[PDB]
Amino acid sequence: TXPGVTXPGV
Amino acid sequence: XAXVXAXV
DNA sequence: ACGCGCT
DNA sequence: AGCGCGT
Ligand SMILES: *C(=O)c1cnc2ccccc2n1
Repeated sequence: TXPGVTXPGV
Repeated sequence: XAXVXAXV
């Protein structure tokens, strides 16, 4: 995720 | 991702 | 003293 | 496996 906590997605 | 001072 | 989080 | 950090 994020970044952070990429995306989702990308 | 770990949170020990900042937790990202 | 340290890794988490889905589309 | 490389992203996102500071008490
Ligand atoms: C969390 O799992 C994690 C891992 N590496 C990092 C590098 C820089 C900032 C934050 C981070 N968080």
